[PDB]
Amino acid sequence: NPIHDRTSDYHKYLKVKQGDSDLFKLTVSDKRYIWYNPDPKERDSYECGEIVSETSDSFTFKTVDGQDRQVKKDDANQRNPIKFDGVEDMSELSYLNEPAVFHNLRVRYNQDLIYTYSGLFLVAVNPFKRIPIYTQEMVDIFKGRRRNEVAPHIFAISDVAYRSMLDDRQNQSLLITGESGAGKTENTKKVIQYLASVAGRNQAGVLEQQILQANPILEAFGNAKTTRNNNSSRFGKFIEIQFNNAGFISGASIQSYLLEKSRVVFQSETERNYHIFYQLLAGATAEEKKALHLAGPESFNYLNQSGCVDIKGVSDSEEFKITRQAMDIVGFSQEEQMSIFKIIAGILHLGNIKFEKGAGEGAVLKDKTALNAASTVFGVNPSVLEKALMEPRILAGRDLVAQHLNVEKSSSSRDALVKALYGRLFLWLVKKINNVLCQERKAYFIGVLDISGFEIFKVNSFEQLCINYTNEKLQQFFNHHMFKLEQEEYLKEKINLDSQATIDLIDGRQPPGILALLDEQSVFPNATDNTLITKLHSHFSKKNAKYEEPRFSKTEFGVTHYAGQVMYEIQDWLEKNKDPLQQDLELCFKDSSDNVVTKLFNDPNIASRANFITVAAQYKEQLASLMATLETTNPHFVRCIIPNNKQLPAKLEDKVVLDQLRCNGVLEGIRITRKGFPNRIIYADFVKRYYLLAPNVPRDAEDSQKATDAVLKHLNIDPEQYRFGITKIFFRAGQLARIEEARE
Ligand SMILES: [Mg+2]
Repeated sequence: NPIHDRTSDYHKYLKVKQGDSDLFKLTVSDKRYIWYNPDPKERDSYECGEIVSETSDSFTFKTVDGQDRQVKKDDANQRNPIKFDGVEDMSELSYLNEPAVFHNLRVRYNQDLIYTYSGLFLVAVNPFKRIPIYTQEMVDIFKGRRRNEVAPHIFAISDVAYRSMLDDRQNQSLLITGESGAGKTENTKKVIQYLASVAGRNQAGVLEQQILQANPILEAFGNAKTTRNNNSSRFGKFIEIQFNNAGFISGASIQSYLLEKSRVVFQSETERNYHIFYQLLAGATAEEKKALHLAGPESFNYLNQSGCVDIKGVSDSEEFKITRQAMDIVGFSQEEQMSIFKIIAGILHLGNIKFEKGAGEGAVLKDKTALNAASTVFGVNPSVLEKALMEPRILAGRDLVAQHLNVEKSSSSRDALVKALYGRLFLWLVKKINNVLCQERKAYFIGVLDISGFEIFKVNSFEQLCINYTNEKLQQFFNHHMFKLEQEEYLKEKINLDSQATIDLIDGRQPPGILALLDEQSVFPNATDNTLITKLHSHFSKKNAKYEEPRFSKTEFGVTHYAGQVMYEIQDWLEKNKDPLQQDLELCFKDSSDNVVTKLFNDPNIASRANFITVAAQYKEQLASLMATLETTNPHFVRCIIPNNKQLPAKLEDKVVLDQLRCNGVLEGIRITRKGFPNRIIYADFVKRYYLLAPNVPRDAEDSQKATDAVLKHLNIDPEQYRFGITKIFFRAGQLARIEEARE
């Protein structure tokens, strides 16, 4: 039992190493410390200052330099006694201030202990290196163990959700959010790997194989290299792991959101297009290439702009194999696989189209090779395509007339065509996969939500508002949930707001919110970004307290989010909301001779949204559904945190980290918690550590509750500082630290 074997890898990688003795005596010391800012030029940079003296109202402590400063007791961030250094649950700390919290996280992280609880949360910090704690062996240790019985681990919360599902006969949810590169997806894959094991139908598994093989498929199409993550997820997802009344995996379903279709036509420097592009180009057989008119990435416009065409220690060729492999296992037919690859190719071809002017103002195609190539793989008619691109027929009321798009207009159209194809192909992929895994007759499920937390970038656009909108709802969801659970707890032992405004500003109907005004402008073909922003400011500037019209910028506005103020840029929102594609383009492709292509343009479930609804309306709608589902589950929350902005191990940056804990609900949670009775200990537990503090008690006593009172009494503790619970002694902030600080 590696849990009891101090030499196992379990101990080594997941636990603070334990010595011989456990005696209270060991950690004894007369020094009392404080957390301070070496200078407010910072604020998250703190240093330990030892209290050299104090007054009835404040503390005097020396700095690192040996400089004596003074602080108000009421403004002091006292340091927890060394015993608390490394605890598995932040809720275990007596002094619960920010620096303290970071400290505990740091201490653990300096031992490569990437996982820590914080009350209801599991906090996970990316190590940025490998930690072999995800073996089958590792899997085996977490089986059926209580949270309190084992080290913190993604496997632990996975086991807890699984058991609750079986014990309560209630669906479950795991929300894993945070910053790009934080490790959401990796953790999400662990969750599934664990479930697949503890609930998979042994012997050897197939359904399970299919399930496992799904991600790989999706990652190839929805993940790309960005400056923040080599394997960034460019879409959000909710994974539903389906179980039967017996607790055996019976299927799964996937819901995808917000795919960055734009990445197909443009990538920042150093970044890469979607993995598959590279996979195909590298892995395709010298024969398939010829049939696909494939060349190197350099020879393609959509792959030769960022300067990066490969990932460090990544074989696109070998990845391709993996990718086809999965396709094979899920069930994609060889034909289907071709068309997909054909779509991939054709897209590349479309991007290699060069529109030229001259003649007049209207676009022309001197060379048609690219066009020919894309038409062949797509299996459409080049002439129709050509026309559809440069001369779409447009309705001017009663008049349906073909226009002569200029180059720019022509090009954007091509781009629109490419993005429509990519996104629909993605949608189709998901649907196919679901057809194979999904069960219309599940008993229970565990859903995993792997999506980014709030996004606060240099530049924030429509997509950011969206994800930011989702996060307001998720955070509100946590808050409500934290409310009920804390209430229960206090009630089982015998003891004793804010997000809607932001949400309403965004999705309200009457008065109309941001999204509603967006939609309204959306009907007007001639509306512009300016008409739009004016409208916005016109309804909220100085009117809505969550809204801010910029001092000078004419294209932005801010919203006060849970995380803080975010400044948004309006450019192209109108276009994003409609996501237009020239009708003739639809017509061209509707006649495709390709079997997959036909589906993308002929299946209303794939070729359209909802007369039809806007992109905003659909986002709202899909978010409501999502929330509805979650509502019906018992949720579990995982906060993946990025130690720094450089993808470096052993480099935990206080400011980077702290800003993440600020925005993700962790510090709030603590603040709230710290205000009541943060520390809640089991009687026996308490006595077992402190018995020697009172001339009365023996380590293991039968009347633990009485024994507790004894010490307390002995120590003459302030009655309002604690609360006798049915099975726990509840302590207010700092109390337990002091007690700890008591002499034997
Ligand atoms: Mg991801």
